[PDB]
Formats: sequence, structure tokens, C-alpha cells
Amino acid sequence: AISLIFSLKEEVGALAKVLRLFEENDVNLTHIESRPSRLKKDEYEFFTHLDKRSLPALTNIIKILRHDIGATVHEL
Amino acid sequence: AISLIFSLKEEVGALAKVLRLFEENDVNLTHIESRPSKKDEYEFFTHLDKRSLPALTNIIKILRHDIGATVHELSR
Ligand SMILES: N[C@@H](Cc1ccccc1)C(=O)O
Ligand SMILES: N[C@@H](Cc1ccccc1)C(=O)O
Repeated sequence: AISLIFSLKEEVGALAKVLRLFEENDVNLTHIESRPSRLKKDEYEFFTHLDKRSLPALTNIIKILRHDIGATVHEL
Repeated sequence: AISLIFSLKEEVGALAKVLRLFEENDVNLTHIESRPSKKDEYEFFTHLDKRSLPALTNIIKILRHDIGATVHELSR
């Protein structure tokens, strides 16, 4: 499984923006879970699985999340 | 915190559409977790902050009758 972790600044629609970006890149989730960040009081972390057909978008959505959104992101 | 548990039909952008509804109603999540369900669906466990309460009747309307999700639980 493709595993991706990212951290977002807390606000309404924070996750929705990420998922819109995923959808627009034909990325499809098989798992999501959140937890409050232990590092920053104003951040939430998200652990996701993506299906294998999402692989061609993977390098690129990582860069977009970091660049367009300012998320901290890591492929696991 | 408001507990809301619902299923969606599996498709690219399934969750994005729901989170757009939430966002447009000023609903803020504090937790999300998915699980595969019904073979072609996913179940979502969410918590909404108390400030989301004025939105509940509208998001339930749209979730049930527009998006066509099944709501398994709503509790506060
Ligand atoms: N595969 C769907 C539903 C889904 C979302 C998140 C986790 C698991 C399933 C999507 O990407 O929107
Ligand atoms: N509160 C933010 C981030 C978040 C999403 C989902 C779960 C937890 C936190 C939002 O509603 O988008």
C-alpha cells in the first residue's frame, strides 16, 4: 500500500482542500485517519493510504501539498 | 463534540464532496477515520466541534438526500 502522512494548519476546510487536490490528480484514498499534532497545538496530522492507480500522481501531489498548501508531507 | 458516522459509495472524490458540504456550512472536524464497510462502500467516523451545531440539520439533509449517504449515528 502507498502510505502518505501530512500535517495541516487547523481551520475549516483544511482537509477538504487537500482532498480536492487529490481528486483533481485522480488520487483515490483507501484509508484516512486523523490525530491532533503532538508537535504543534494548531495542527492536525493525517495518515492515508492511496490505491495503486494513484502512484503516477504521487511525486507530484507531494510537491503540490508542500508548495501550494504549506503542509508538511512524507511518503512512508 | 458531535459524533457523526456515515457511509459513502466508493468513488474518486467521494469524501471531498462531503467535506466541501461541511466546509460550506462552516462545519469543522476534530477527528476522522475510515474503514471499508456493503462491499462497495466506506464507513466514516467523524467528530465535529460544538460550533458546527447550527449546521447539523442542513448537512444531514444534503448528506441523506443529495449525496445519498447512509447516516448510522448522530450523537452529542
Ligand atoms: N476512495 C474514496 C473514499 C475514501 C476516502 C478516504 C478513505 C477511504 C475511502 C475517496 O478517495 O474519496
Ligand atoms: N478541522 C479541520 C482539519 C481536520 C479535518 C478532519 C479531522 C480533523 C481535523 C477541517 O475540518 O478540515
